[PDB]
Amino acid sequence: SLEAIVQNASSDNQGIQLSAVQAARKLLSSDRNPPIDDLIKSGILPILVHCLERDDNPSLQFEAAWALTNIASGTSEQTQAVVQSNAVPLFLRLLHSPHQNVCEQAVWALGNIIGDGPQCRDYVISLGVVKPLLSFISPSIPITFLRNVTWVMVNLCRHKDPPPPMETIQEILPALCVLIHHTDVNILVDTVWALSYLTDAGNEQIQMVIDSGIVPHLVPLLSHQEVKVQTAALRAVGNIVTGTDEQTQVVLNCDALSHFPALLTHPKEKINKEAVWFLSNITAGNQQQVQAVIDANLVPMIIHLLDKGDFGTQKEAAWAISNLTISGRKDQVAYLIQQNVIPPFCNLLTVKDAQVVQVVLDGLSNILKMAEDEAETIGNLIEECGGLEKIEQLQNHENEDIYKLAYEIIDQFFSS
Amino acid sequence: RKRQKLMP
Repeated sequence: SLEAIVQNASSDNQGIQLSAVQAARKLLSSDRNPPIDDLIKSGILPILVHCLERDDNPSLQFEAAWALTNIASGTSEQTQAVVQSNAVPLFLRLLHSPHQNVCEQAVWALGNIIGDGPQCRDYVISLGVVKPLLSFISPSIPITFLRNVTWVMVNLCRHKDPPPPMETIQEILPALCVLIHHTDVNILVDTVWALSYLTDAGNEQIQMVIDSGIVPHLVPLLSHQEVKVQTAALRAVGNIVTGTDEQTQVVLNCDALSHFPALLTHPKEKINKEAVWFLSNITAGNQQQVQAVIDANLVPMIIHLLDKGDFGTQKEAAWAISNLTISGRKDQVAYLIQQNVIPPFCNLLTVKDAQVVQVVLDGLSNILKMAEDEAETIGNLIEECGGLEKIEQLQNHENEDIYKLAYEIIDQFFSS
Repeated sequence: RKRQKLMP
């Protein structure tokens, strides 16, 4: 029974105690549906926490840390039960053990605890987990231990409400700079997911990432053979290019667009979608960045995805086309007109999603305004593909801005 | 986010 297990776990006979702790561990580590609540209610937590102190018996420490790791792998309530037992300070002490397995199990437990939430993460941070954790990174470390370390780093970087403290980001970025040159796929995926979480927390963290000097080694991963590495790298660089024009220009100066012909033609629709999202954030920039997209010969593929892509990729493609008008010259919009953007761009006006219809109407109106000399021919083009009927039906729409823009467009460029 | 250590 569990009662006997706890009582024996409190025994002064080392054999009885170790056997009890091992029985608990086995109860918590044999199946994917362990009995965590039963063990918590039994009162075993403080006993395991005490066992964490037994530096004389590395096996007892390892077994107790294993049990606590598996209790902390459940719901937030069970992880917080482990936290309330004062386990985190003793795990942080164990991080300095001379025994590799004990260190690794402490890292594992701390990773499960940090991943619960940002306040738990910040409690573990305030106690100084980051320096010991990152001190494990080395060539001599076993690859599985290093993967656990990188998983803990990822958990440290997730949650952006609040985001990790600035000092912690400054400590973690050099470790990521080191790890982004690793060959193991799992370490690369963890490193790049950590970078994606860090770059999704505002422009200041993006500038920190840029200053670390890691982007030149992040952009090449867009062409990695493993699709997980590609997805993570694309997320990270997309986040970066959601920033200012200068950060986007850093990304571009890393030769990023050269990687996108393979991303736009990728068989995975989600990769096409993320790539078109990146490109839409590129087209929302200055004239030279729009011209870089044009020179990379990516516009035809963007229009093809607008025409024949899944709805998400079509959303991002519509956003890219409409962003090009923000700062694009009339020459650069004429290039779009020559590439037959009007028909597939207008075919989106019937989608139920109101945001897409609004974006497409905005883009059409801006296109008609820019090309004053060719306004009539572009209106004829819009009418040949059945876009005029769509725009006129949109006069009966629910949203206010939608029918407002519809009436404005019809009056200005379809009456005259 | 969370990992259970299953006896390998």
